[PDB]
Amino acid sequence: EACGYSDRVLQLTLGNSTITTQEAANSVVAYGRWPEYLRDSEANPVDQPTEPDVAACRFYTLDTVSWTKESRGWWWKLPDALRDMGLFGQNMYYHYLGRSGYTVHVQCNASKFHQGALGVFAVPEMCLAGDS
Amino acid sequence: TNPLVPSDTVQTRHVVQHRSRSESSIESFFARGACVTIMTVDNSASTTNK
Repeated sequence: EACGYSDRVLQLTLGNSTITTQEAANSVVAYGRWPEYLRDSEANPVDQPTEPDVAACRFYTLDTVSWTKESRGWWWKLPDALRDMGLFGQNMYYHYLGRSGYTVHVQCNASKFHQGALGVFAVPEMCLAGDS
Repeated sequence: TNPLVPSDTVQTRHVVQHRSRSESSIESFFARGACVTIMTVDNSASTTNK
C-alpha cells in the first residue's frame, strides 16, 4: 500500500492483549476456516453454553524455550498447553464439554548474520508414538 | 408421567434436532428373522424296531 501497509507488519488484538510484528510472512488461516461459535443446526448438548469471551479469548504466553545447534524440536497440544491459563483453564476444568479455536503466534528473532529455519506445524489429532 | 423437557427446569440454547425414532417403530423393532425351532430328520433304512 502507498499509505505503507505491509504483509510483514501486523497487529493482532484479542481481549486486553495486542501483538505487533514487523517481520511477518503474512499469516495462515487453517483450511481457510476462521473460528466460529457452534451453530444451532450443528448443536448437540442442549444446556445454555457459557461464552467467557474476552476473559478467555486473549493472548497467553507460555514458557520460553531455547534453540541451539543441538535442538531436535518441540511439541505442544491444544487445549492442554493452555490448561492453566487464567479463566480459559478454569472454564475448561469446570465443564464436561468445551470447544475452541486459536490464534497461535510463534516468536523467534535473531539478526541479519544468523541463519536457520523453523518449520511450525499445526496438526489436527496429533497422535504421537510411544517409547515402548 | 410429567411431560417435561429440559427447558422446563434449566436454561437451554436453541438446537435444531436431526435425530429420529425411525429404527424403533414397531415394524423396525421386529423387522428381523428369529430362530423358532430346529427340526431333525434322517435318511436311514426303516427296520422293524426303528
